[PDB]
This record gives sequence, C-alpha cells and structure tokens, in this order.
Amino acid sequence: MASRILLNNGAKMPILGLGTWKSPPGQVTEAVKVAIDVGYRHIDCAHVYQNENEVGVAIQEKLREQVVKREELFIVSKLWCTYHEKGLVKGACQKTLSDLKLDYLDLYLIHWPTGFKPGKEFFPLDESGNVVPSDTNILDTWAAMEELVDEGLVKAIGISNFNHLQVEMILNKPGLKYKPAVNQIECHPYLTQEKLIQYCQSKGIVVTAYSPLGSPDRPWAKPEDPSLLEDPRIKAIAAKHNKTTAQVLIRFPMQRNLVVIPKSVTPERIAENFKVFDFELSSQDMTTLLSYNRNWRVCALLSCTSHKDYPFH
Ligand SMILES: NC(=O)c1ccc[n+]([C@@H]2O[C@H](COP(=O)([O-])OP(=O)(O)OC[C@H]3O[C@@H](n4cnc5c(N)ncnc54)[C@H](OP(=O)(O)O)[C@@H]3O)[C@@H](O)[C@H]2O)c1
Repeated sequence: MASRILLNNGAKMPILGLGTWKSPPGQVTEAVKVAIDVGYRHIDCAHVYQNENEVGVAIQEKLREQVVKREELFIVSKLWCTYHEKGLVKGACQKTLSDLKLDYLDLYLIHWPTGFKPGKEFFPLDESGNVVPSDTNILDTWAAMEELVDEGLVKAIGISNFNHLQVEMILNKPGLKYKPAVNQIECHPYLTQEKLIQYCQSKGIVVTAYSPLGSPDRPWAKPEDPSLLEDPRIKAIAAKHNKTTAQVLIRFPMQRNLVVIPKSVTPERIAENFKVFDFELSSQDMTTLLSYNRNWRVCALLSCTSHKDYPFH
C-alpha cells in the first residue's frame, strides 16, 4: 500500500504515525528515535501530553544526524482547550514549535471543539465536576487557526473529536478560508465510525484514527472493559494472516483510507507496528472487523458533558 495520502492542502501525509499520549518523558525520546530509524515519518503530539520537549529532542537529533530531512517528516500537534481565545492561539502554537525544535508544523489540530477558561490548569473544573468553559466558539477559533497558515507556522490545519454537525459548522463557516485537512477521531473495531468517516471523506477531509489498539494503558481502564488486543475473534484473523493482533488493528484503518497513529514506547513493538505494508485483510475480514462495533469510547471527555460544544451526545 502507498505510504502517504493526499490532503486538501496539496501536501502528502504518512498514513502510519507514532502516537505519544502517555509516553513517559524519560522514554519518549528513545521511542521517537527508534521510530524514525525503522521508517516512521509522522509523529502525533500535543501540548497537553506534557512531553513535546522530549519528542523534540529526538526529532532534532535525527535531523542533525541526517537520518531524515525535515521535508520528509510530518509532525502533528494540537491546540489545547484552554487556548481557544484569539489572543492565545499563536503563543500556544509557538510554544509547541519551540518544544518540538521546529519552525513549522505539518498539521495543527483543534484538540477538542470545547474551549475552557484560560489559565495554568488544563481542566478548570467547578464544584459539580464540570469544566469551566470559554465563551469562544469553534468558528472564531478556526479563524485563529487559519491565521497560523497565513503566518507560515503550520502547513495544514484541522480538527479533532468534532462530530458531524461540528465538521459541518466549520465547512459552513461564513468567510471560511481553509477547509480542515483532517479530523482526528477515535476509531477501532469497537467504535467503527462509519457515518462520521463517510461524511468527512465525502468532503475531502482525511480521517486519522486514534486509540487503534484500544488504548490498554489509558488511565481510567477498568478490568471489565472490552479489550481489542485480547479479543479471540481478532486474534483469529491475525493468526490466519501470520501477523500480530496489533498489526491487524493497524492495517484495518489503513484499508479504510484512514491515517492511524498507534502509540508505543517499546522498541520491539514500534518496529513490529510499522510492518503492516506487507499483507492485506480481505473484504470479508474488513466487514467482520466492522461488525464488532459497540460504540465504546476510550476518550469520552466526561468532565465536559454539559459544555455547549461537547461532541458525543
Ligand atoms: N486527538 C485526541 O483526542 C487523542 C486521544 C487519544 C489518543 N490520541 C493519539 O492517538 C495515539 C494512540 O492512542 P492511545 O495512546 O490512546 O492508544 P493505542 O495506540 O490504542 O494503544 C497504546 C497501548 O498499546 C500498547 N501497544 C502498542 N503496540 C503494541 C503491540 N504491538 N502489542 C501490544 N501492545 C501494544 C502500548 O504499550 P507500550 O507503549 O508500553 O509498548 C500502549 O499501552 C495517542 O498516543 C495520541 O497520539 C489522540
């Protein structure tokens, strides 16, 4: 399979990237170094992950070493919810750029449609346990993202965790200057997303699938939750193809014309997870994997369920 997908800004995006949420700061520099050595050319980052400085150390070394050229890398980050105000967006982007050791991002995403009150805390909460919102809306935040393109800080802009009506709101924004290039959403056999994916693809927006392995290291995991990597039905498909369950879970979104961003800090798994361009799932395999949908979310943003822009009602 071809390694890159064409975006609606004219640039090409690698379909397989390395995730970095929960990657410990003392391990993520190695992880990114190994990833680049074994062929990864796309790294998914975010300010809220608190490890962009350490990701950047790896990127800069590999650029300095001439293992890879900057134009061959595709670095993605995300604007956190406490920076949706017009006057904070540029500085948030520039902090991410400084930390990552870059003079531009390939893609910058609005991390969630929900804006929160600015300040030091990433989740300002009230006594109900609900977030303190910002009176920003997705459309003014989008205009601020468009400015970043026009200042040369980012090559592409996009969105994350936007539902169908929120994507449509952006696409229908009065005076829209740049369409979103990407919508990054949770997607795996237990949350298959047929409706939102077809809508985005029909508009030329590329979808990136996050938590493709079901995020077994998510901090709020409960033992009774379903487990993709341990699902016997998925293990059986992997065995038939002489691949690992993770490799099946990564190949699955690729064959739906999605980008996918599995996270690992384990060198062997980083290498294994990239070895997914040597085999094909059948159409029957694809439909079988789709049949496992149960609308189960790793990331439900539960402290924000009363925010006006909460995406998952
Ligand atoms: N936009 C958003 O709101 C949002 C939300 C969630 C995630 N994301 C992005 O998507 C990325 C991926 O999602 P995720 O981190 O939630 O989870 P994930 O990629 O579904 O799963 C990561 C977990 O799987 C393990 N793992 C990796 N490869 C494996 C393999 N071959 N065999 C067995 N276990 C394996 C990792 O362990 P080790 O690391 O110990 O090897 C880690 O515990 C994130 O890191 C982040 O970049 C974005």
